Amino acid sequence: ASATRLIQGLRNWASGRDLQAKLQLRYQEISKRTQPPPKLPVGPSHRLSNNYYCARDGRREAMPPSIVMSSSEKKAVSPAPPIKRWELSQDEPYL
Amino acid sequence: TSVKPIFSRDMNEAKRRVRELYRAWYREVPNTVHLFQLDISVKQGRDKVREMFKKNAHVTDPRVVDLLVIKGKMELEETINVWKQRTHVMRFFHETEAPRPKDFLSKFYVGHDP
Amino acid sequence: TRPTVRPRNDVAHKQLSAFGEYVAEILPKYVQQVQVSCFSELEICIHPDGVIPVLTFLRDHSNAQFKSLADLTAVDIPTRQNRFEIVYNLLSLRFNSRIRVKTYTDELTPVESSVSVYKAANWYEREIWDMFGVFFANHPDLRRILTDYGFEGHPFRKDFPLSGYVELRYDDEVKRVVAEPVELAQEFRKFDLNSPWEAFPAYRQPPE
Amino acid sequence: KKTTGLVGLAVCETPHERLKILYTKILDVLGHIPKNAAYRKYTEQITNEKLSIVKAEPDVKKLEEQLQGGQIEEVILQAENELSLARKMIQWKPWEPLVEEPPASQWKWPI
Amino acid sequence: TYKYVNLREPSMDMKSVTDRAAQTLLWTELIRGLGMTLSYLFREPATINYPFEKGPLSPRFRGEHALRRYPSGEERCIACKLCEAVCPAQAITIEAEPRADGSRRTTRYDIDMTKCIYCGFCQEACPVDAIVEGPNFEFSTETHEELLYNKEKLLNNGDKWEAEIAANIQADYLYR
Amino acid sequence: YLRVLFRANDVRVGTLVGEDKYGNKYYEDNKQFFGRHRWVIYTTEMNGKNTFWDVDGSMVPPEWHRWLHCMTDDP
Amino acid sequence: TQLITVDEKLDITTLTGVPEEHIKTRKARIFVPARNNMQSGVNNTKKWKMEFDTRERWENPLMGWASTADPLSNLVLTFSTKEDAIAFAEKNGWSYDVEERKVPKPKSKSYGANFSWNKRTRVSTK
Amino acid sequence: LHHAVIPHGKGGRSSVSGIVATVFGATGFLGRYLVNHLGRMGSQVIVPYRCEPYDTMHLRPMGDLGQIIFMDWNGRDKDSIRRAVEHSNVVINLVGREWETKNFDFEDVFVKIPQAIAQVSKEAGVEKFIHISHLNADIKSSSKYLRNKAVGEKEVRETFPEATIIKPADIFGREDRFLNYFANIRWFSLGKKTVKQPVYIVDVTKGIINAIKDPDARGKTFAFVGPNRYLLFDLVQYVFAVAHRPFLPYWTTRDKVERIHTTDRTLPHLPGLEDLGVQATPLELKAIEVLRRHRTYRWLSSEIEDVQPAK
Amino acid sequence: GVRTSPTGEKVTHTGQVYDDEDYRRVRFVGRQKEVNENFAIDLIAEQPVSQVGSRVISCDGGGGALGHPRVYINLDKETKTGTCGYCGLQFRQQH
Amino acid sequence: HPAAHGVLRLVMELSGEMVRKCDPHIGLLHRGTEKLIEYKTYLQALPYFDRLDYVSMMCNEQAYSLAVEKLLNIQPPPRAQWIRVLFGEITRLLNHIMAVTTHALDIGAMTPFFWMFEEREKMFEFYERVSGARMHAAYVRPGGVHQDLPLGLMDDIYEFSKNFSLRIDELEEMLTNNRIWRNRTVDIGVVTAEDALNYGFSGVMLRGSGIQWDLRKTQPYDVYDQVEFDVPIGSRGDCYDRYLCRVEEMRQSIRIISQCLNKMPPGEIKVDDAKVSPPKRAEMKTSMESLIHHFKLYTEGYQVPPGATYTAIEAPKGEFGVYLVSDGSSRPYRCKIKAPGFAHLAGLDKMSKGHMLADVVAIIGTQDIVFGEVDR
Ligand SMILES: NC(=O)C1=CN([C@@H]2O[C@H](COP(=O)(O)OP(=O)(O)OC[C@H]3O[C@@H](n4cnc5c(N)ncnc54)[C@H](OP(=O)(O)O)[C@@H]3O)[C@@H](O)[C@H]2O)C=CC1
Ligand code: SF4
Ligand code: SF4
Ligand SMILES: [Zn+2]
Repeated sequence: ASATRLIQGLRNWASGRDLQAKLQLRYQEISKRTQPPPKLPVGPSHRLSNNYYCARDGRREAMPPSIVMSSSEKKAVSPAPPIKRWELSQDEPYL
Repeated sequence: TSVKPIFSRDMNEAKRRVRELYRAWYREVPNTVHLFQLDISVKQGRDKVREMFKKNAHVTDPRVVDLLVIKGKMELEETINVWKQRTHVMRFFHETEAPRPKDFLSKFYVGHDP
Repeated sequence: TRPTVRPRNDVAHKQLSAFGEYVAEILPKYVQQVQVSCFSELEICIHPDGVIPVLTFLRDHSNAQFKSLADLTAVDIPTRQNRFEIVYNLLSLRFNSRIRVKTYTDELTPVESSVSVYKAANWYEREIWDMFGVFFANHPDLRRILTDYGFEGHPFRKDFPLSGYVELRYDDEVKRVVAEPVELAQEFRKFDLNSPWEAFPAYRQPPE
Repeated sequence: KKTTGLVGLAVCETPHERLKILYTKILDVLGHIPKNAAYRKYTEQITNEKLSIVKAEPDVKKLEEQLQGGQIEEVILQAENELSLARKMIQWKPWEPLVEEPPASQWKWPI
Repeated sequence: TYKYVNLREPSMDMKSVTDRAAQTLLWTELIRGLGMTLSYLFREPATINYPFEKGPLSPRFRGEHALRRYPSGEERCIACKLCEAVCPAQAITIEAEPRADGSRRTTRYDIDMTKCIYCGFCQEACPVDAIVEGPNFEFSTETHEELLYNKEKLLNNGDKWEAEIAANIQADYLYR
Repeated sequence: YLRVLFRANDVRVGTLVGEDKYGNKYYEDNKQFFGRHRWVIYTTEMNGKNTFWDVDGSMVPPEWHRWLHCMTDDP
Repeated sequence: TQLITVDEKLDITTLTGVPEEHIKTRKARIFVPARNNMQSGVNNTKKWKMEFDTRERWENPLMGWASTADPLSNLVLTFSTKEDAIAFAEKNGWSYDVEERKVPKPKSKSYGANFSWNKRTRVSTK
Repeated sequence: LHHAVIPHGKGGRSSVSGIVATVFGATGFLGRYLVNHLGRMGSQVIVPYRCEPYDTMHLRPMGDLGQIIFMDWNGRDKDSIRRAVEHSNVVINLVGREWETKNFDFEDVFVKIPQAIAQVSKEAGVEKFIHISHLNADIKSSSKYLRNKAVGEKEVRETFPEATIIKPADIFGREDRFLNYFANIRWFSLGKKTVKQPVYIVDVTKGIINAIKDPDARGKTFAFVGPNRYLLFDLVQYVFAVAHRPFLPYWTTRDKVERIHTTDRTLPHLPGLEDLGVQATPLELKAIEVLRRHRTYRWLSSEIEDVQPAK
Repeated sequence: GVRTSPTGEKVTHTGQVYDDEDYRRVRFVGRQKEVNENFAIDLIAEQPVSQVGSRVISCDGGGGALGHPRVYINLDKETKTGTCGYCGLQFRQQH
Repeated sequence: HPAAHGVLRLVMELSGEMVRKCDPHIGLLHRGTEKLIEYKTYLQALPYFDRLDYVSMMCNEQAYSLAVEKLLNIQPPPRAQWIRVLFGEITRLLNHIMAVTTHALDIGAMTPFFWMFEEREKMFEFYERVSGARMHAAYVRPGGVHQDLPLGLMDDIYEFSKNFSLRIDELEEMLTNNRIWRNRTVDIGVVTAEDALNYGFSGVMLRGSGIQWDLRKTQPYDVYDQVEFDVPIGSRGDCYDRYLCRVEEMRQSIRIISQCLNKMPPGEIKVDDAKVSPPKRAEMKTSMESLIHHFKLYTEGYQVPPGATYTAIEAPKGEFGVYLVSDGSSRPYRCKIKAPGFAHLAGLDKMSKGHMLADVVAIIGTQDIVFGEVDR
């Protein structure tokens, strides 16, 4: 912006990237500071009459660790389903 | 309470190991005091070595004697290497006093303390 | 319920339940506790004589691959007859799974140095040697990592205080750095932050 | 083929027959194991079931498909590792009773 | 979903192999690299000019550790020690006495600018917004003694500007 | 011109936004980028330091200090 | 593997490397902290605290701060039993004193005992 | 006494000692090691400097957080010295330049300085004023230097009579003056028979800090002599033998050569090192300390290659 | 309004002023003992004590969360002008 | 030394410019974070996880807050989740571009340093306008994002997205078929897959050699089910190809930012529970319960159920592990950090078996070791 056009031609002749259009010298793109202030919404809370904390008590639903052994068999289980093999890309994979 | 051992089955191999480590620390001191370019006579160094061995005189458990031997052999690894510095080997010496007394009287004038 | 509360899973819960009972069935010599939390990560609690058998079984056997390793920090706990907890954290590659192997130990009895079965275990084992002092028999290399050389005392124990005993400064009397006993310029005011009135009712141990 | 997907790994020209003789040696070394350990039961069950997956598949890519744990040579290396633990598990007799007690009040957390 | 790299091969056509040879000889795309660098050469640079053209900031920035007061009023702090109770390196030393009326106050309110770490937790914890982060960041002290602020240093620091801090909080009170 | 010549680098007078007690001047350009919007010109002998040379930060009054760090758009 | 085992207690007081002044002179106290009196509720019971003694804390001449020549006064150790407290004190080496866990004495009370005919317990105001 | 002068706790790194020191000089050698032992001792050290602030930055990290403090002074005013000793427990007079400038002779330094500071110190109500000086101060000739220090001792015993005048003999240390003068002989040596008895600097300042913390120190002048008492030619043999530089024996005033060829005599009229109760260390190991500069990689590392007798 | 100290120096708003045997006087060499002229006692007294003819009033100090939280104070006694704990100022009632 | 990226003692016991042994003596940056977090509470010891890593300033915070919330059974509302995803990708972008930059400094290559640090100055401007921090935004409390993003910020993110896509195409223009940089680094740091497993490497290494593993695509620790991307895989290994994997993770991070700006719902900031996060200001001034929860929450810290838990995120290094052990308390009993930088430091011997010292420099610089995190 506001540079002589022959040196801009030497810029885009030095590298074919169209250096003028996206040049990373941002002039006035950032909006005006001290904006209109926001009225912050509040989500699923202080809706009256059913905000019993016993319902959404994630602190009092921690459970102690359940135990198995201490100090005709369709079995030999794995810890998980065997994980499905992935799939190639779409937008220009190789190949 | 049969604890699994470290190296030995009684204290005799522990005595053998600690005297072998003392042999090694005897022959390794003048190499260091020639190598780190210190300012200390050799006999002063050897005598503080045997003082640091005599500091732990009351130790009787075999695992613990083995673990002291492992500590001393690790530091002799660090002094056959030059991985340590001049500061650490002078820090084994106690030369910047610290002249802190042992009498009751001087600990009374400089007090709030037994 | 639906908002603000993390919805627990059941598929991985039942699967790790069955898998823990599977391991408990197939190695009865070295199983003491199998346990599952509410968020379903497996814990297997182990006497320290079958550490190498359990690890050689868990890296292999093809019912559970478990290639990848994470640290074993023996979290420093008094009041127990055997103090420390070696905590393996195994992370598989074919299964997307997380198991933990808590074997126990104490201050002098060595454990069998898992470096020979996991090459990753070497610097973690040297770290736990330098910071706690659990000596590792049948091990190639035990140096001290992440401390000073001339320092000792194994500072992560509960017995070692928050600030150290030694303190380094410079002096021109011997033109070098020397060590001194510690002198703090401010007390570090500890805060009593332990509320009464039974913060969680489910976790009451049976009283004496 | 060409371009196996891993670095320090390259398939041989005969996957099938190497895989079969691997699993028959697994059945052998497992046959030396005593009967009462259910370890033998689980290993023999899953190994013969995986062999039976292999038996009816003269297609390389289809055997990669139906058998879980792809692609091909990871199964081979994993079976080699299973032979290594079987050779270790001649020793260590992991169906014996427990070694001696914990301190009986240990694994309670909240201390 | 995955997109792996260097699935490529040297194509065996003659124009392909002679272009790879010409790139082997003249270092042609090396000259392309030179051209890219010259394209950033004739680009206008983006610096500031420090004593004259300062760099930008944000309305929520964390500065000074100053103190406010009421409209023609008392010191806004009431010695409730929440700032020390959230202070992570304990750089808030508070010793309190009530004054000669019955109203409650302080004696000693020291912030260790060394030991501070500029969380903002003492901004978020102060119940009346009495301690506020300033805007400016220019301390730059030739001694170690003169980065330990006492109470009157803090209040003379907070009386060096308030309209500043009033503007930043007034433009920022709804957010936090 | 000698003053602005040996000041640092600029000749870009032509906006002339404001001035303040202590006498100092504040300019704001539109044409440059994000980083050369606004600048200051320090007057001399504001506390008699021969402050033509060796200028400090925080010679600015605080209201223009908020203005010059680009927190608002207006003086 | 079937070693010495015999009545020889543990001696880590040369392993752990704490200096001898802090080994010998420090007299620890093992006790149960009672309820914080101005509060109520005894959830802060059930934990055997080991504390050390207290030593000098002087006026920092530059700030009036609390500066001490103590490394150890910030310690507190939470135990569960009394036996293991005694065991840890003997194992690590330093001196120690013991105090009991003085329970409340359970009394019998009644609102129907507040109200009576010929017993003098009578609040006369409820 | 005012509070917060009372001692507190284990000494070292902000333990408030019972002393607030005011040290004249301290930019050079002896005052620097004295400030070093006071900062280890943990006092509050007022020090004036009349010089560039780089040497006062040099002695900055010696004391603890804010325990030292600096000011400016001269040999020409009275307000600065009075402001120095406004609030001073103890005050020591170290001053003296080895060579005359074009403004300050060896006359009027030891006349204008100690009279002025002694007078304003006695009028300021200090305790335990300690003035240093040299041994073998004679009223007679052959040393402008030593006769001016003799007149200095006369003035400081004249006014404020319960002071403490301390003389050592010549001192050798980690940055010694005279052995570092024996450095310069290497590029060129003079040998005569004269006895000499050096003393190492850190036990000198140990005796100084014991005598500055302990009363009975006032009035009685003290003399600090090491245990050596040997000959000049043996010292020259010893230093060129420790340095391993080959030699053939035959910033400098002639007052320097008059000092090192005067004499060194004894005085049993006054106590010394161990009568005050401080250890004295011999020459040889500190010589191995201080001769590391001159060797240059030929016989750079050696300890016990040479012993030289006393007398 | 600062007072007069005996040492030719300034007092502070809290009476911690020096003595004639002090070392911090000689750490005040050539540099300002800083002090604020603004005193908290000497501004509150120069406020008009407001009069609100109700019984129990609110206090915020002005502005929404730009001041201290709500406090409801009593205005029954006439022997004492009713004082907010946060606002630092007094009140009365009329009738 | 500057090629010793950060501070790193390296005892190399070589044969002359063609080695014999390398010894990574680390520990010089040892600080005591684990001891300090024993003696504090959760909300207070959060900036130790700000300051543990010192490039990925937000993802490790995400890891710690996810450890606490996976312990505590709380799901934050989804606007906080999408903002957490957004800053995860932005900070991952910053970390990968510094990895490319400091490897360029080690290898020579003085200019992409300056270019991409102008871009990273724009990044720090974003952190300035978000949290009032230049480099260490706490900003991620257990309870989610605190003090949400202000008005007129998504404009800046959008403009940065477009310009940065152009700038990273220009970095591929600059390097990447540069003959001298390519043939400088081809066949160094070969890592077989067996060794890549058993040496405990994680993340960028395991992508960069062989195995097809991804923490994001295989374990949703966030709202990553709805976003669509693809992770690059290295297949030679050949450290050049690992570099290419880092470049394509950067451009895929731009894609995830594009989807995230498409799918931002205007829900909320914090959770619906004043016994976990402190309430806002109007409630803090009026409501009694808000004041009580505020005051007791900033004194004691909230009580926490007991548990020995672990989680891990996809750090720009890799499998970043955090292992909490929590007493029934408001204090963590022992936290622990598994650093992928430490794991990658472990295999330095096998990376430098048969090479020369410039290869040692390129191998230390080619994996994003930082040693503020490698130390624990
Ligand atoms: N054996 C003995 O008893 C001997 C003792 N000494 C004493 O040892 C101490 C250390 O020796 P040395 O290093 O040479 O001495 P000093 O470093 O103490 O030199 C005197 C100090 O006072 C300052 N000073 C000197 N002349 C003037 C003046 N005209 N006006 C103002 N300030 C002045 C100097 O300032 P600056 O350097 O900053 O310019 C210097 O810091 C001295 O006190 C000296 O008297 C010395 C020789 C023999
Ligand atoms: S939080 Fe605010 S009101 Fe409370 S003591 Fe601190 S500064 Fe004072
Ligand atoms: S910002 Fe500074 S003073 Fe405030 S709480 Fe944090 S460390 Fe403490
Ligand atoms: Zn009010």
